[PDB]
Amino acid sequence: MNYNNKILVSESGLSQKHLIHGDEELFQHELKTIFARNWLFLTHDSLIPAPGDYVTAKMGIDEVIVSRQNDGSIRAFLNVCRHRGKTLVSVEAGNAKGFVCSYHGWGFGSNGELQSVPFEKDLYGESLNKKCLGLKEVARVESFHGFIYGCFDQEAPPLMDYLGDAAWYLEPMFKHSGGLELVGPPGKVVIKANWKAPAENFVGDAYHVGWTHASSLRSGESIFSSLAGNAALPPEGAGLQMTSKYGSGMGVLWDGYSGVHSADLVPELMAFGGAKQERLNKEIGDVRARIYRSHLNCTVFPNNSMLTCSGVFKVWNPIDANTTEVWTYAIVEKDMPEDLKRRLADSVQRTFGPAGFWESDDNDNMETASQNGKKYQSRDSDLLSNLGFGEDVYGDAVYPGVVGKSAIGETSYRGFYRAYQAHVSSSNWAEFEHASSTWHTELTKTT
Amino acid sequence: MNYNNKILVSESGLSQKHLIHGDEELFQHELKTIFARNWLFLTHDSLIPAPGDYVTAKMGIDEVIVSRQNDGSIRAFLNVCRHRGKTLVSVEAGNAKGFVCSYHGWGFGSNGELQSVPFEKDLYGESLNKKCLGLKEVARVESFHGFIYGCFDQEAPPLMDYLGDAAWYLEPMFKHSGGLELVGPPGKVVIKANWKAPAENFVGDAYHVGWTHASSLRSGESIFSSLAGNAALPPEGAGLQMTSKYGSGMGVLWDGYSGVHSADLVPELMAFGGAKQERLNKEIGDVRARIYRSHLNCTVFPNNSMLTCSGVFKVWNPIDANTTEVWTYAIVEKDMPEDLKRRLADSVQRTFGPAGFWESDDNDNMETASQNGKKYQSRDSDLLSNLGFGEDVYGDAVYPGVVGKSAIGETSYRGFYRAYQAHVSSSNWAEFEHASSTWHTELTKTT
Amino acid sequence: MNYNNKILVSESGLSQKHLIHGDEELFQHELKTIFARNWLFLTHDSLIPAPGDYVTAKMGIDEVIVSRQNDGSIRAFLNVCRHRGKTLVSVEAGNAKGFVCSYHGWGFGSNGELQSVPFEKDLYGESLNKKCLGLKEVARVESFHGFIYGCFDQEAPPLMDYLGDAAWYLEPMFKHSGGLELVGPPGKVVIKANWKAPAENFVGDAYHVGWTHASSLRSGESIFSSLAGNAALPPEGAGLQMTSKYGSGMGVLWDGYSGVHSADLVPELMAFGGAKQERLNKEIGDVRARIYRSHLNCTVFPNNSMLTCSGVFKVWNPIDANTTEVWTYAIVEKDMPEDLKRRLADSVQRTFGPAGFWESDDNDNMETASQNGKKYQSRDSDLLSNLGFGEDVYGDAVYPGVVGKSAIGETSYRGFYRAYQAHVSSSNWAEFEHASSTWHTELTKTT
Amino acid sequence: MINIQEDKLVSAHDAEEILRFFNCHDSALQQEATTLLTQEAHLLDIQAYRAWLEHCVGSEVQYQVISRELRAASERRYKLNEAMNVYNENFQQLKVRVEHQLDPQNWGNSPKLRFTRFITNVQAAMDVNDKELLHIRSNVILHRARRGNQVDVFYAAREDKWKRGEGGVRKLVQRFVDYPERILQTHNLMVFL
Amino acid sequence: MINIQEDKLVSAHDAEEILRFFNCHDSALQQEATTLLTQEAHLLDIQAYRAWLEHCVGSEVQYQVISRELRAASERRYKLNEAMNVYNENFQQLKVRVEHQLDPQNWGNSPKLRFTRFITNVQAAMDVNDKELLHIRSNVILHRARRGNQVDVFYAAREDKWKRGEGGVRKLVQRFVDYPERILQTHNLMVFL
Amino acid sequence: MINIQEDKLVSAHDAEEILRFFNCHDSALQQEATTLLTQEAHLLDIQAYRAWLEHCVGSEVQYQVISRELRAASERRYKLNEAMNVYNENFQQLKVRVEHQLDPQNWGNSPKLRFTRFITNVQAAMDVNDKELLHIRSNVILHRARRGNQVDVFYAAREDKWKRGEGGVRKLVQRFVDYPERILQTHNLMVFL
Ligand SMILES: c1ccc2[nH]ccc2c1
Ligand SMILES: c1ccc2[nH]ccc2c1
Ligand SMILES: c1ccc2[nH]ccc2c1
Ligand code: FES
Ligand code: FES
Ligand code: FES
Ligand SMILES: [Fe+3]
Ligand SMILES: [Fe+3]
Ligand SMILES: [Fe+3]
Repeated sequence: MNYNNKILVSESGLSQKHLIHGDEELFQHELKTIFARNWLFLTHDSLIPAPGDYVTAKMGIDEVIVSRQNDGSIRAFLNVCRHRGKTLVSVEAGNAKGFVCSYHGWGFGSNGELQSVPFEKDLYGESLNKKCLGLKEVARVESFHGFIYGCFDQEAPPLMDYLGDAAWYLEPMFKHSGGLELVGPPGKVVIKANWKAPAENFVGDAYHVGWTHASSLRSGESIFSSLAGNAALPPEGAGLQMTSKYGSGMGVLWDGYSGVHSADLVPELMAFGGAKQERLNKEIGDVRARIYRSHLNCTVFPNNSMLTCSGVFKVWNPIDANTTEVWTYAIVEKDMPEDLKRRLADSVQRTFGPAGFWESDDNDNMETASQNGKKYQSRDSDLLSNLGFGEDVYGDAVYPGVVGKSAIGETSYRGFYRAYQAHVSSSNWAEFEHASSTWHTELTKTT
Repeated sequence: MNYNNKILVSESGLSQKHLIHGDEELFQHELKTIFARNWLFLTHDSLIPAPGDYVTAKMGIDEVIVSRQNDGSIRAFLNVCRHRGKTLVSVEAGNAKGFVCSYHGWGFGSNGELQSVPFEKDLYGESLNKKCLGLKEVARVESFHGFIYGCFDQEAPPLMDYLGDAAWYLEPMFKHSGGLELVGPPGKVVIKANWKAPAENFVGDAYHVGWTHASSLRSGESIFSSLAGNAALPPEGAGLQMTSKYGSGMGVLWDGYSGVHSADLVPELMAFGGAKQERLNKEIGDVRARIYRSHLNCTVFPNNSMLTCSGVFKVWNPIDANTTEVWTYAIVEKDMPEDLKRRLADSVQRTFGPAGFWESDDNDNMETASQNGKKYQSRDSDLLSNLGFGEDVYGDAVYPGVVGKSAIGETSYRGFYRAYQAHVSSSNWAEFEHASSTWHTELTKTT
Repeated sequence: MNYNNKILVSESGLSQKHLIHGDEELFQHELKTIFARNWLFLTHDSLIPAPGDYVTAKMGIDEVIVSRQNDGSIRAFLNVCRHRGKTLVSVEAGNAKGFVCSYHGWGFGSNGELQSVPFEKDLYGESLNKKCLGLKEVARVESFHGFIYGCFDQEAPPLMDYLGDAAWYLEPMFKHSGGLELVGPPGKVVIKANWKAPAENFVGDAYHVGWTHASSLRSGESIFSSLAGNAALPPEGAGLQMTSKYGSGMGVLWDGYSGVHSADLVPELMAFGGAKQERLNKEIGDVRARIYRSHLNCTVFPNNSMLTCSGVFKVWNPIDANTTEVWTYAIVEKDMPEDLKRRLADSVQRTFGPAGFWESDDNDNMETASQNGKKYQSRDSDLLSNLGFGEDVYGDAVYPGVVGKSAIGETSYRGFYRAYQAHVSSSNWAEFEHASSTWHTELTKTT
Repeated sequence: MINIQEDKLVSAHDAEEILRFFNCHDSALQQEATTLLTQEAHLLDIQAYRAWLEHCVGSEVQYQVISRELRAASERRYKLNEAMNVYNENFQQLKVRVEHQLDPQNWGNSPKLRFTRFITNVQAAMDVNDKELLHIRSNVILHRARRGNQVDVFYAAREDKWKRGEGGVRKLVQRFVDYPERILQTHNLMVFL
Repeated sequence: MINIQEDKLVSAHDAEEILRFFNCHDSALQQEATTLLTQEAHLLDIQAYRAWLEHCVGSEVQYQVISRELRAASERRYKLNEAMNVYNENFQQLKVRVEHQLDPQNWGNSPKLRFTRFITNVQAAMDVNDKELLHIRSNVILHRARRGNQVDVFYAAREDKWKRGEGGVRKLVQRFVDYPERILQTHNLMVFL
Repeated sequence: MINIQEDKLVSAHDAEEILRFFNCHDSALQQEATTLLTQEAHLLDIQAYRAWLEHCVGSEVQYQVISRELRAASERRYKLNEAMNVYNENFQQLKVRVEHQLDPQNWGNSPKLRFTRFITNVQAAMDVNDKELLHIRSNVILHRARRGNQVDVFYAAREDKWKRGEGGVRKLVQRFVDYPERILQTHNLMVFL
């Protein structure tokens, strides 16, 4: 398949070929053009706060060690010994000043440097160039209010610029709330879906909630429950959708601060967010203060998703075209009382974790849609993402990005897939920019 | 591999390269040139008799919904939602006026039409082109005396023409018997063999019976049991073999109406078939009446096999080069007494179903022959199908097709594989016809 | 990937691309250029001593029957029926004058010849060319002091020449000891590593022993135990490393006759080997007699490894790039007392068999190093084998081959991988010779 | 106990079986049933098929294993054959299967297969009407291993009826299994559950 | 019995549990516990979730299944959350899960799932301080089969506390499972262990 | 019971073992054996290897697990070593294995492994000649889980001999397992069955 010319995503992101969820050659190509090119979630400050603390994380199919340095910075390295390539670290988290290889005993520091080699003098004499034998380092590591991302490409735009217009929406909760913490360890489960299936679902899919989650809505009695079984749709002005140049996007459901939480937490949360909102009105304005306590369903391109307020934080780690390893953390506001932090974290897992009853509702949808992408008669078929097309705007006076002023639509799918075409058909970051020079015009076309 | 030029099947079908049972690139190519081009078994009238009744079936690796329309016709559609591609129907059979997608709730009628979209007016307004969003329809659906077949290619020949010379042999049992019913549900088992291994075995392999099935013959005391352990071969005139232009073929074992049934059913069956035969003598002639009560081991190209009289009906559903999903139904004559219908169905499963003791004898043969096709030193080796070559005839005054007037031989393998070369090396139905313009001459050559 | 030009192994074997342990296209290519070209271990005389005795063995991914002929020779044939390709023999060992196919009953002799076909006269008449239907024969089968190897390529050099300089080292134990026997049956276990990972470990890796096997050394109290946890390195003159033109190589640890055996056997073995050594001094000289009772860790290119004295004998049978089936036998000296033979065999399995505690230490090393070869950021990375480079010699007056006069180094890796480049980049044995005309110069370069 | 109008996922058949075991508990009977099933499984595991037939299986036996078609939980109109019989054997039919297993030309039995059975969750209750009959429920994991690297594991619940017999030799008169996997991934179901 | 300074791989928690069962053995209690667990598993296997809640689960229940992060055996400095709760349910939270299972719009439950549970290694010991409470340890293999070819098998050890209740109806007051697989390969853990 | 001339697939060894258990049944002994094996498995599952050695394993123990070569059912001439010993350990050899498991430089044990054992089908019979010795047969499913996504499941039947010991502490004097899978697909067999 010639990725320079193949139309995998139509103009304006209106449709995508179903094969993108099943083609293994394309998956291999995404390793290069998506995962080795873009910003990927690694960890949070709250998980590695002290010097020597480390965690392992995936970046695409690669595994890296993410380590807090003595100077307070964070560096990340491939979890692969420079000698004969054994995996260096076999645990998920810890504290150490270095890592020693269990094969021949080479010892690397938390800074990636080759520090010791068994019997170096008797064996290598002075012939070993240790300075050129440090662990392979992740070129770029940057923080968005404690959330640490990595990128293998030195040509990538800075993380803040990469978030583009989505950043404005995240800032009330990520910055002005006083800060978030990630509660680990994450749940980890393998699903038989392509990584794009959950990514697209979280980036822009409010349409599925009432039907897919009818049973969960009915049973949990959460605030969004009026939608169970499409018994009712919300108010035209119940929310909005947005997308951005580099692919990130989100849905906004006004005021839904308790999110997917069952009625047992709704009162405490609605009180907490409302009180903080009242203070934020004076600091960032009424609109941004309301955004703080509004439910955002977001995907940070390519494979990091979250539900603010609900506090669900996901990484869709690719394994192959029909396999993904799902990591689920909870996000909590740092100044929430400890007991509320604990209950919210359990509720995140209760709804969206390994035994999450809401997440279970989505399984078959993601898995079968992905697997059908392999089936002969569906490969060349078109997945549709035209809902709301030609009503999106950009450069709005209040809400930035390409924006659909409706709660339910497919604006965010269109922006995600537009960014995806541009990457798959480009050899580098300069070519992606050239392919994206009229990104918002392409997305708003007929309006 | 260049399928235009590669000789996978030698001239006259005398041999085939062993790689055809193991090569995954070829399997992918067969999806296009075999499964998307030819007629495939779907279901029987007896399984979906009333309006709204439906079943799911595979067509190659694709899954389709097969539905009885209000006007009495049958239509089939890909089991894939036109929105984001989720599998629509998760059950194997039922009755419904439509199918609703569990992802976002789109509702399709039993006629494939997009009938409802949740909140269509508030979301899509009048922008949604529902008329162009019906389920993807199987182009061709035709019946052979209640047996329903599908074809994705509008250029295919009609089913009756596609059956060619084999049809004459099937008609006594399928038409003149008063009609057959298929007793469901089928047994379903995955085997680690290529779909062609059982297809070839059923189309033309009587040679294996005495040896492969020695233990089953000995234990079951069925009518064919004299062959156990090759203790004896039958009479030169005990049967015949035939094959046809489009690949279908069969063996005929004269008078073997009780087939593989153990002695507990032999008397009742031999009485039943003999009485019907006596009536058919006057209607269709002595030869065709005898064919009615003669055991036919047939494959309807490419992957539908059956044993008449025994009442075994199989679909060899392809999964990959060394994986096949085997579906086993029983066929019974409609005018047989109900209690006999029940006992015959259980006996079909007893011998050839998921715990079928005869079918078990064949497992290792099919699996290892298929898997050996992947082994380096066997890929380019030749599987032999020369038994009986240069003694076959065609245009015989009594028995149509390319015919070997012996019970045991490889005539039917040669015709099956000739049709297979022609398809794999052709881009369409016109090219297959051009490649097949001297089909019977190629098969009878040296006679 | 163009194997003619791709540098998978750098000059002098100093490094290899990590992808060689994970690339499936390369694995397929090795089937042709490594496994179908070189000498592969089959069995030992002691396992098939009498006429009619046979065993099955793998040669790459192919399975062969290895059979003792009436004249005392050994012939080997593909374990595949010449008719429709079913696996002929389903057991691992036995005694028989022929093999009959369970599909249609064709009978082949122990000499590969098609001897009988059921009902040949009635079915094939005189048309069947049985003389051209014998089993596909392994072109070359040769013995090294009872150890039987096969090669599919008639152009291969004789086995003794193929062993090159390594043969001199093996001869004291394989020839002058009075002969070895292989004690079967082997242990058989699948590991998720490339076949090259254990091959390289056994051919030249003494560096790992102290660290990888720290726990086994400490617990078993074997003679090599001073190295546990790199608590100490041996004496500069504690051994040597060697490699040869065709890829075979080994480590030599002077005097370590009890090898990996726990203290319960150390006294008996050290007494036995020392007594034999005293007799061999007069027959083959002091140096070669000492070699006899010295521990050799060897790989006979490509995938046969052994530890003399310890008595461990391995075949690393390739399944795919990250799957290998490990066969473990024990080797014993024929003139050892029977009870000692039995105890040594159990100890071989205790340490290196399916529940071998030493072998367990190596699992993760081999598996993760292999699997990391598939990971995007490691494919093009370099596995290092430079230890000792530019201190190796060749044409030494006492010790033949390319030799590193140190116990621990990477000489043998360099020779193994040099032979590997030469094969992967060559279409035949003549091209390998052309590519190898300055093999030892390439390996000793900077000295 | 159960009310299937409220416990919406429960079938009437399943609810009847729970009623049978929850009522009268006879600890001694449970232990006797456990021993009986353990002995039966031992005979099967060593492939003593004739001994199993002679010592464990009654002349009036119905040995039945079904595969049910997947239907919508909300289905109520489609009324055609709901299941099919993988096994539905009388004594003579079992005997035919045993002869097939023991025939020296059963090529698939060389090299010898290896079976290991795990029987758990044994419950027993006397029949209310026929005092010769005991209801026994048990679950089985059956592991088959053949030809070096073929491994098939079966899982099921068994609803049995055993008769007291003569001489303390209890014999199976009915075994019913509703096999839980609709598409088998074990090559076949040619094992005695 | 155990000394964890010598038995270096044993956790203090695990050593406490062995002490509890090795001490006083009450054969009758073991058999009672076996029956109780077999009955509970039967109710779950037939998807009688409301009956399970009503007959087997106490109002004060804590139903907890954790997933522990992989840490070095030699770790001793890193002190942040060691596990996470796949389940940490009170009675009302279990009831929400049961309602979700029984809702006719739970699309994933059509066609009906098939469950088979195998309970083994039952041990029982009375609580030293609270005579209403019984400690029960058991291991479970749980087999789930759905949609033709989906098969998921779960394995775990369960540390339970059951109360005597009223009328002989024992009820679960605590279930604790430390799930042994860190990365699940069963699509989810939406099963009641 | 069995006649191996008629039950053609049954080995003489297997037929001898059936005879041993079918004869005298001692319900109390079965229950005692069940408790013993459950306690042993608990110690192993928590990796209390030293405690297992001290509390469960006799000084005269032979702990043997074999792998038999695949041979034709009709073979009768080829007479060379039929099996090989995956394990054939005396007490000291078991102790070496236990020390290896507990060594802090056993890198493969970090992060800590997770074991879960399921023991079923327990049968027990006193030795006819040596009154200190009890024959116990049981089947085991052993589940190993390590390093996030490595899962290995083992299946086997165990033929044991246990001695009465002193103080009620029964100890294993012989364990024999004929491992049913010829080619292991579990990375290794480094587990105590
Ligand atoms: C609430 C609202 C919108 C959403 N999109 C994906 C999950 C989700 C939850
Ligand atoms: C009876 C006769 C001929 C046959 N070919 C394949 C099955 C079969 C059964
Ligand atoms: C002893 C010495 C050197 C070695 N290399 C590989 C195994 C081994 C054992
Ligand atoms: S592979 Fe790490 S020290 Fe050798
Ligand atoms: S995928 Fe079917 S309605 Fe959306
Ligand atoms: S495949 Fe061997 S005789 Fe036919
Ligand atoms: Fe959702
Ligand atoms: Fe057959
Ligand atoms: Fe080693």
